[PDB]
Amino acid sequence: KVFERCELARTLKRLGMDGYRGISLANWMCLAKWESGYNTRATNYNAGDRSTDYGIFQYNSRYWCNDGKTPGAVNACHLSCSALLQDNIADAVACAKRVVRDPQGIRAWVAWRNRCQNRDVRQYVQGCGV
Repeated sequence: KVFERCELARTLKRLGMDGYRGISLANWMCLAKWESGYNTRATNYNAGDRSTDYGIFQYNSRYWCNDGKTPGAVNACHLSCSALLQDNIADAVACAKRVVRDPQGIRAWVAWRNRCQNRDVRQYVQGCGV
C-alpha cells in the first residue's frame, strides 16, 4: 500500500509513535518518506552484501527480520521479512520501536542523517490534525 501523507501520520500516532524514545512524529514521517515514499511493499536488494531492505522503513534482513537467504543474519524483531510487506503496518511499527531501543536510536537509518537531522521537519505533519 502507498499511504497518503496525513493518513500515515494519523496511523503512526494511533500506534504510539509520537515521542517514542524521544522521537517526534515528524521525524518518523521524514524517515518513511525518504526510505520508501510511504510504500509498504518496497524492497531493495543490496548486491554487495546479499541482504535486502523490506517495507515502509526499509528494515535490513541482516539484523531485523528473517528471509532465510541472508548470510550471518539475525532476526532482532523476531519476524519473517514477509510481515514487513503487509498493508497493515502494526508489525512494522513494533519493529521500528525495537530498532530505536538500541543506543543509536533514530540514527540507525543513514537516510535520517542525510535528509532529516537538523532540518525543519514540520512540513511532514502540517495540517494532518496530529
